[PDB]
Amino acid sequence: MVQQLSLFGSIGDDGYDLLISTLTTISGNPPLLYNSLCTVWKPNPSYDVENVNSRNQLVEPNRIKLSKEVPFSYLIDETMMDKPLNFRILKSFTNDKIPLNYAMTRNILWSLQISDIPAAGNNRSVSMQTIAETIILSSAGKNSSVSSLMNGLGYVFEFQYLTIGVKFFMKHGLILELQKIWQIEEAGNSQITSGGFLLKAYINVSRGTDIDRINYTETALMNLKKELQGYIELSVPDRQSMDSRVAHGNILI
Amino acid sequence: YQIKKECALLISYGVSIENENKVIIELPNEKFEIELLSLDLPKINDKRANLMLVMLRLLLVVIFKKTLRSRISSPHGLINLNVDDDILIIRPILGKVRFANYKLLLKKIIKDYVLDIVPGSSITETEVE
Amino acid sequence: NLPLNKPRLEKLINEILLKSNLSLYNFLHKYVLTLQLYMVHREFLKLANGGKFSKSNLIHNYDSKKSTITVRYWLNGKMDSKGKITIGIQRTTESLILKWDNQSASRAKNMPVIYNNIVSNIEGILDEIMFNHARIIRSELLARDIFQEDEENSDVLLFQLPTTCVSMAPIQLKIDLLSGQFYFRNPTPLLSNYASKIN
Amino acid sequence: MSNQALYEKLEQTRTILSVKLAELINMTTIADRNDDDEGSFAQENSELAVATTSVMMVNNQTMQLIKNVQDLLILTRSIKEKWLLNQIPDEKQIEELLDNCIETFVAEK
Amino acid sequence: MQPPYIQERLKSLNDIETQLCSMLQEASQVTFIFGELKRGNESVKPQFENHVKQFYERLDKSTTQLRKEIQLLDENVGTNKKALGQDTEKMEEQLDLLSAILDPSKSK
Amino acid sequence: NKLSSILQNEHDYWNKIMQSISNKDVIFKIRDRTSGQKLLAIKYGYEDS
Repeated sequence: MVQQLSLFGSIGDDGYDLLISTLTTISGNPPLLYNSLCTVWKPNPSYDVENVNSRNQLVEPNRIKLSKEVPFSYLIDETMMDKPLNFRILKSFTNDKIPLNYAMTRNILWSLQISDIPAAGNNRSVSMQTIAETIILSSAGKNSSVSSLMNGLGYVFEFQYLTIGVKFFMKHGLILELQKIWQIEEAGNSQITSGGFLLKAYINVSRGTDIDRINYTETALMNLKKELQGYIELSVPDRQSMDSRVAHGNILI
Repeated sequence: YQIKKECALLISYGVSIENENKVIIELPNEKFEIELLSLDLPKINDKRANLMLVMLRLLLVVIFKKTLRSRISSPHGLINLNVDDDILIIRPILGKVRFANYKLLLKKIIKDYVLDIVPGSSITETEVE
Repeated sequence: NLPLNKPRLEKLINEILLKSNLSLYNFLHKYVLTLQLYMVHREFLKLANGGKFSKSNLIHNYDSKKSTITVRYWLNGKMDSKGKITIGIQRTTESLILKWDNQSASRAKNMPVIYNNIVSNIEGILDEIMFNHARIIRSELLARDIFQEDEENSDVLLFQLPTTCVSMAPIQLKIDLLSGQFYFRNPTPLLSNYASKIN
Repeated sequence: MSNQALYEKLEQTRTILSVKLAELINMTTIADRNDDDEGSFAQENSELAVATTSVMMVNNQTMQLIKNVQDLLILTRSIKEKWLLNQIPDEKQIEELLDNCIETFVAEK
Repeated sequence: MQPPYIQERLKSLNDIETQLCSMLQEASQVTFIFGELKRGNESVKPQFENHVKQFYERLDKSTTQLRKEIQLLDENVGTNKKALGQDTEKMEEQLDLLSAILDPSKSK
Repeated sequence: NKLSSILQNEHDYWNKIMQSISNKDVIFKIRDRTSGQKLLAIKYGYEDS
């Protein structure tokens, strides 16, 4: 469980290369390639959860995220082994098509994660969100599989998507991510972040009670934002967009 | 500076510091002196000293590369070098020399107590990775 | 060559003499002693950054109101003693003196406890105090007759230990001149463990 | 920023042109003009203050020309400085090398 | 050495201030000639037109070229890093020295 | 005349500076502690390595 303090933004791919150089001028570090695959699961509507205390609202149903890393050998087509595995490959990832299709992901079926809507009030300068996390290491039995496990808990699959981007590690534990997101269905693959990169700068705090640390984290994030003034505008997203409860449906992408 | 901080923990094995610019290493048959000096006949072991300097520089470069790799790997990890673990400069050279000395001593002991006593013994030397 | 404030000194001395009933000499002596103490503290600060005693061997605390310096050494020493030194103005001679506050040094014979010329040879005085404390501890150990005397080395103690059933051999234990922990020449893991226990 | 420098050089150039025309007309008609017609407007009423106004013109044109040229030169150097500063931009062989080095040291030690 | 683009940029700038110096010099000669023209000798009258024309054409195109340079500044935007490899190159050279030490036939 | 003589003098020093300086290197302007003016400085340490 962490308090994640975050700021968001977006950029057009035209400046992409330039942006990268500037980051290396500041951090002093080179970018590192990465990828991931997230699957979202929701409580089964076939089961009537009368246990939701309607007269008191002790709790509301929520959605579970399962993440995993996928090797690049599934994301590189027959035209791309010649180039080395570095960040420049992202320049060729502008098409809505991608080597990883629905059948391979179905064949695949980790990190389990749950979150809450950010803290209310208009006196917050950065998006503060609470995250509860655990890890699944292995399994066994006659039906050892992620799908069977989540159906045993009482959850069913809803959708999935694939993230590819680069990471920058700066001082004080600040992490800056440049991402491209591909939604995947049997109908096909569609790039929601079409013609651009999604930028997200964030820090993690282990204990929410410590307030000196939280103040330091906010100071670092606002200093970073004030450093990038004039190039990219980093902003607090909409509090109602980062809500992932089942009752109301929307997805920040 | 790294040599000073590393050798400050090797007093128990016969390594001492003379001043702010000199360190001394003693061996049952040899002596090594490392000095930082201001500018103000080819002997047998001159190449030996040049090689020692070269490998010391190489080990410092290796330390720098390890530091950079650890820094890039993860942001949270505070980069505070541990003298017992990270600083490895005189340890490999001293270990090689003393291991050679002990290998010679055990060779002599085995020859005296086994080879000279029991004829026909066959000895094979190997290194295991 | 010090940049003295000549005019301010002129007015100060003139005012003192006008209000004088002696006092000027006392003020001058006090200022000289304070300046000497301050520059001694500055020398300590310069040395501590790169000195042999940097790693917690020596700690110095300076008080301007009492104009005295307390020096604590060998923090990891529990042999019924605590290494303490006091630098301060002597009442009888009105001079800055260094006293090694130790009862063992108090009853020790033919061994000076108070030293002068601290500015010139502070390092030499510290080395002499270190060696004297080590010698006092070694002499106490010899008086207890646990370690035999080493003729070749006066700072090495011989402990008799049987390596085998018939062998009866001495082991050389030495005293660190910086922090003062006993150590063996080639300690085995058990020997190292018991040396740490001794420490 | 750069647009401000553009504008500043603009008044720099127009001021050069205007002061040039002013000193030209002043020195050309420095010979005072007497015309009986009322249309002409040239007055020299107090004799020596005429020379004072003349040296006025001289000092003004000198100071303004020198200042403008020096400002332009400093501007060019600043541009060049901005140009310079602001524009942000086998293993196996080593294995046998170290093996030979270590065996040579072991033999020589 | 610097990349060539900066080299011709600095060459153009140097040409700019040399042209400014030439403009100042020509201002000096035109001020000189106007004095004797006011004195009353008409022989150097034809030279006056040439001097004025060259002075004005030197004043104009210099500012034009400087304007072009400042314009180049407009589109040139968007178009310790060495440390990231610095240790590496140091590493390389050190081993090279070892090679020179390792081979006694090359130490001559 | 004075302006031309002085000005060509600083072009002489200017050309000396331009053709004397080589280049990758971390170069910036710093304010001297004693002088207070802007001077060119180069970072050559291993701090970032």
